Amino acid sequence: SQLKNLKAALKARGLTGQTNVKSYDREEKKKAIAEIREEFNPFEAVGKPGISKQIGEEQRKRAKRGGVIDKRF
Amino acid sequence: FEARQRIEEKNKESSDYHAKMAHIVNTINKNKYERERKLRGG
Amino acid sequence: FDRTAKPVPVITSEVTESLEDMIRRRIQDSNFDDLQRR
Amino acid sequence: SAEKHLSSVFKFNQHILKNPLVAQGIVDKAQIRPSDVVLEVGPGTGNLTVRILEQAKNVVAVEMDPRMAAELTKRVRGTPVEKKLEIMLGDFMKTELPYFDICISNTPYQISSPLVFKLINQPRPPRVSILMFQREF
Amino acid sequence: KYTTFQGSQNFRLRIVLATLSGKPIKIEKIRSGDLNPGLKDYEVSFLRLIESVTNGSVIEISYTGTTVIYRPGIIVGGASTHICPSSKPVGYFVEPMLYLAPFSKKKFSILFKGITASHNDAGIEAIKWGLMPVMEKFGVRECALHTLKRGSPPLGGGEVHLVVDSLIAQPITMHEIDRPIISSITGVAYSTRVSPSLVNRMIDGAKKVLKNLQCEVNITADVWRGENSGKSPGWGITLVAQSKQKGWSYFAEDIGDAGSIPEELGEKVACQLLEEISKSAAVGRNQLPLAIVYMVIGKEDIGRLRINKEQIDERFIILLRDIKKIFNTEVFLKPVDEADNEDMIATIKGIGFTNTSKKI
Amino acid sequence: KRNDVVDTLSKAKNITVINQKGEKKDVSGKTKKPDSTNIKL
Amino acid sequence: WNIGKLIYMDNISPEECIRRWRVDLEKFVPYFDTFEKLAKKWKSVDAIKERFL
Amino acid sequence: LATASNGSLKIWNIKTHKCIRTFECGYALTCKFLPGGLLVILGTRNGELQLFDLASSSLLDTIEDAHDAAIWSLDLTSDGKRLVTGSADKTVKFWDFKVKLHHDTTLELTDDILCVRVSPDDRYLAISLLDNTVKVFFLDSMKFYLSLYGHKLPVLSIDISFDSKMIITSSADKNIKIWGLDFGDCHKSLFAHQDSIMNVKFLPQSHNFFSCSKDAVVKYWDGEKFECIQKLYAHQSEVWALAVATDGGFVVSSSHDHSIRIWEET
Repeated sequence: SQLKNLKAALKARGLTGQTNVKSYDREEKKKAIAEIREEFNPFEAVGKPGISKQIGEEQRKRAKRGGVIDKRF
Repeated sequence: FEARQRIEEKNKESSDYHAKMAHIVNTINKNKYERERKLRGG
Repeated sequence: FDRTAKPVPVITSEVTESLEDMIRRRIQDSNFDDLQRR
Repeated sequence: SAEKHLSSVFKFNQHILKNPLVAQGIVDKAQIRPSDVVLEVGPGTGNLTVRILEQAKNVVAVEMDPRMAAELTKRVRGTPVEKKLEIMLGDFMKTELPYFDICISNTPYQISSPLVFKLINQPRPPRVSILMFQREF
Repeated sequence: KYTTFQGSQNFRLRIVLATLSGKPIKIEKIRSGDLNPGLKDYEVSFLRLIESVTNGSVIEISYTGTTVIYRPGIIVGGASTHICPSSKPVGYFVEPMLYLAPFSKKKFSILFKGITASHNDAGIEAIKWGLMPVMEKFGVRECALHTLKRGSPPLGGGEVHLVVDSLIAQPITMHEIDRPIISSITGVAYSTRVSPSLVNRMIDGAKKVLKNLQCEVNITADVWRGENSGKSPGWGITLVAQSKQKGWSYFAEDIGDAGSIPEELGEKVACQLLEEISKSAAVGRNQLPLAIVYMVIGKEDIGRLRINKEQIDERFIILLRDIKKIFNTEVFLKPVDEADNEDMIATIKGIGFTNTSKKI
Repeated sequence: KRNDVVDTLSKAKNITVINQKGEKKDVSGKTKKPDSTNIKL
Repeated sequence: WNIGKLIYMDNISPEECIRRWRVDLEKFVPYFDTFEKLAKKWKSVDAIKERFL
Repeated sequence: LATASNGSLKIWNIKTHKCIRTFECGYALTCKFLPGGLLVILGTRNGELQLFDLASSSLLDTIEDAHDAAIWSLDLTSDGKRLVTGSADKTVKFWDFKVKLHHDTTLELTDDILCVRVSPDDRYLAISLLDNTVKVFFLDSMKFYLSLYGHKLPVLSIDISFDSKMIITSSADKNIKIWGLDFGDCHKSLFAHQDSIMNVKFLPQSHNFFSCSKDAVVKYWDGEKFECIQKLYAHQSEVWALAVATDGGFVVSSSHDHSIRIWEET
């Protein structure tokens, strides 16, 4: 199931198994770590619309006397 | 959303208050720059 | 106006990364609070 | 055959400080520089030795008891300071001590006085030396 | 109406002295004939910094940018964060802020971010060991510039946190009619993202010039690395001549650019300090504008500061001229009775200024 | 647990042992030991 | 040519003032002579021994 | 193409692939090509300087006392009048060629000069020493400018960039470190070859570089990528020497088992 897909993704990118096997750069591993993390968390397989409320909240967080009256063009 | 912001603000104001009270009751009864040495190494 | 009770949290991303970080550190150390046979 | 040799050298058959603050100060009084190196004697738990490790590029420790070196290895196991740290096992009077710029040591009082004279007569001696030691002597 | 002045010359001084007076000012004809007329980004950013720590001020930049109308508010302060543009370092903004910090409603706890050093601006150490000590002499007991991270040019990335816990009504009356004796010379040789030998070689250049002196020479060998070493490699040295008798200091600073030999720069800043000492009587030229203003804003009493002939240049004259229009205060000079040197005693009176913004 | 001690001595690499006679040896029991010619050639 | 008066005659420019009796603060580092001239000038530590103990 | 070995120099025309001439010599350590290309230098392990002519078909004059110990590494200025030698005796010897070769000056050094590398602009000179630090001298001033640090082991090869702003260094520690001139600063360190990298070569007018190592591998990297374009495994035994054409087209690599192969871009 999700485990089988996941263990396959790690192995394809070289994240699992022996490294001294006899008979990919590290920086690309971290990019693989980033890519796998987002893919396999369907809550953030894909969820239905509306299960998450992140877009509502992020808009909210984005939402003194005398003034520097700047009339420069 | 404003409810959470108010709770955080009141916690900050109260926490700062107790620290201020603690300083006075402590007061009533050298080198400022050590930390640079640690941050210098990284 | 004042609010009587604690607001129900919002699971933003930054909460999500923080939670999963702690899960990974627990398993990295194998620090598992699970029942064992006695 | 390794363990039998370890038995052959040493049969495998001490007082410990409770106050780290004084031991912390002894590092502060030493005033080792990062460009400088340290040799350590009688590490034991070696909380003193760790404070040397953070400050000194290279730390060479010699422990009399093989077991005390092991618990040191366990405590410093899996730390960056471990690789810089060098642990020496057994009596260092016989061995020619490697050069060290400063001395910090929790030397036993029984063997102390020969060690100072060796330290004094060690070619190219340290500029500073600190040793944990008895009062009367 | 508004006291009307010309050009970008002494721009900050005319804003801060306006702030200290409470007298509104107009400065016009800012680079009128230049291809890029009007205010530049950094000095626009500075006006924002003034607005952050002052309260009730009115600032009007013109349509072409060549005129500013400044109506000062009361100095209030508080905790804030300022983004220094890459054109100038943090040092450009901290020094004029030191003019205002002790005289506020609330303590100044301001984080400055950007480049931290340049060839023309004050370094951290110049503020730290070179201008801040003068404030200890003026009665500012508690004041600190905490260095969190350096940013060398051109990319910067540094952070410095300014704290002035001492709030005082006015600076103490100055009385220094003697040429202070220097007891020792200290300093800091600094580098970022580069091998420690550069700092040591920098100190090597410095000791070579100064070993002829009969003094103790102790220059700190200090090397940044890691996350906090900025985003560009760079290095500079600051050498300070220190007088433990009456707590006086003289300092010279410069940074090394591409292709320069660290020994060569260490030699520069070393002979540079010595040149400063020969031209100094009680304070250096880089400290004289700092010292005079606090006396002009002292209590209604005559204070005496000794200055060398080399200090009274065009810089001393225009600076004095700027003070008069804002405060109407005139600095008188009388010769010293000595014949060994031709120094002068600058006698100034404070205007009776008081920190009325403070809660009592 | 002496057997758990000796292996820990052997597992780590930065250890040198001191016998009675006068030289330095490793845990395994063998005498623990750049050149311009070698590094390039 | 007492400089005390010359400072307060605004019609005289500061540069013109300096020469008879004998540039911008945004440059905090003050004016100095060239290296080699300073190096020859300070080959010795004379003229300053009074300032140091 | 010139190929220098013990007891002999062999020059091969690439089109013919046949040896034009063979010159007897000693255990020649480094082989450099005089200005104009009529002539070739060798540096012997005996230390005697070697001077060849393509035209005369033999060595001109062997300066037996030119050097005390082995001239391990030798290089040539862009104009080519000034010749510098890096060697065991820990003294760098400068020579000037005239219509005879004369030694102008000797530079004392604390440690032996394993590799000497001259900039094409000839304004600085990197010195490779056993003490694991590479000191760079200005050639026009003759004074010390910066010292490379952080090599676990001595640097085997030094390269100079076309802009000359980048100093490429490959070390017995098997990590290739690239140094910013502008402040002597690392952009990146790369453990490219599982064995040490004897010679690395810089692509002409390109921040790329080639490497050769005892593991018999040759790798093609780009600076702005800091990543290896291509890896080449054609050497049965360890590759000693690597070279790059003045054209840049074809890249000569020589194995320990006497195999000479040259790599061409498509």
